Amino acid sequence: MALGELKDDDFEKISELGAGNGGVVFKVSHKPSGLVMARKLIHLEIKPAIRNQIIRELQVLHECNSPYIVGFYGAFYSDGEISICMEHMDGGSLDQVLKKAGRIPEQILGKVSIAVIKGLTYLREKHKIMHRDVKPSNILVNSRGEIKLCDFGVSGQLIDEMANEVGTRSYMSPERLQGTHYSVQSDIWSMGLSLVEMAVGRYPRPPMAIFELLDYIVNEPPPKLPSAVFSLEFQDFVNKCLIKNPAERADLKQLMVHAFIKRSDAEEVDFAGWLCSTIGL
Ligand SMILES: Nc1ncnc2c1ncn2[C@@H]1O[C@H](COP(=O)(O)OP(=O)(O)CP(=O)(O)O)[C@@H](O)[C@H]1O
Ligand SMILES: O=C(c1ccc(F)c(F)c1Nc1ccc(I)cc1F)N1CC(O)C1
Ligand SMILES: [Mg+2]
Repeated sequence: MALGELKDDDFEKISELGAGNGGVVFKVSHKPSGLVMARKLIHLEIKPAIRNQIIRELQVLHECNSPYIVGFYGAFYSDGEISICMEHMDGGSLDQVLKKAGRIPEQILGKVSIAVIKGLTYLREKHKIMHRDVKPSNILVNSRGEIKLCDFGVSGQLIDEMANEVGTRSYMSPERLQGTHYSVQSDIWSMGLSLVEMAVGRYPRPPMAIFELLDYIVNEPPPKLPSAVFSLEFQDFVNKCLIKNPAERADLKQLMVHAFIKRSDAEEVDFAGWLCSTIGL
């Protein structure tokens, strides 16, 4: 193979890159090849049959090649925790970026829009993967102004074995909330929701108890942007991503050529630099 077989004797932790509900992420060295990677250890107790079925379902990641999807290196199981070795993005994810920034300005968000539309499009068309948890922490950035997606649901079983240990319940679309089977129209919703978040610099809904929220999302109408201070186009984009009825939501084709996308393509945004400025890179 490109990498052969991976065993965690070869890795030497370099720093901690962050962590969250389901584990921890280290920057690591792959001593025998030189490769710097990000290592993601997911603790799962499961019947071996079914962990090898996962460590193999993941090999599909090797045929994910796009400048908009984080790059894969392999996955091995070790003493309890399935490991996913992936490309290291020296700029953490937009969630860390939001913390430092406060808000992320519209123009930077149209570039992220492009990156997401396109990166979801790759996965949809080249591989029939729906993302499944599009949120700021799942969109990553590097000092080269690249913006890649990760933590999409490649492995049917990893998905299954994860639906018992609860999600970003908060980023789920209303239909998905009312029980519907995940559809792409849900990825879109969660994208929009993310953009609004990063635009406003906080979860865009009035603060309530978790259970109230879930019905709040099902019952009340969707977030919208403050309308004084964002282009009418942006407002439309987000809006179109956020129509509650999933049959009227805009889709990836219809989005790819929206006013706000086209305007953003044309635009010259030194995101790379903005970034190093913002988080001190
Ligand atoms: N390939 C990568 N390169 C650099 N940093 C990464 C990375 N993958 C993950 N990280 C960092 O570690 C953090 C932890 O990510 P992880 O997926 O473990 O939790 P999360 O931040 O997605 C939220 P949750 O745990 O609620 O889903 C990420 O926000 C990111 O900053
Ligand atoms: O880690 C996952 C996850 C879930 C299902 C699956 F199939 C995966 F491969 C996952 N991890 C994962 C996917 C692609 C890359 I490039 C790197 C990765 F680490 N999360 C879903 C939550 O949003 C967190
Ligand atoms: Mg994640």
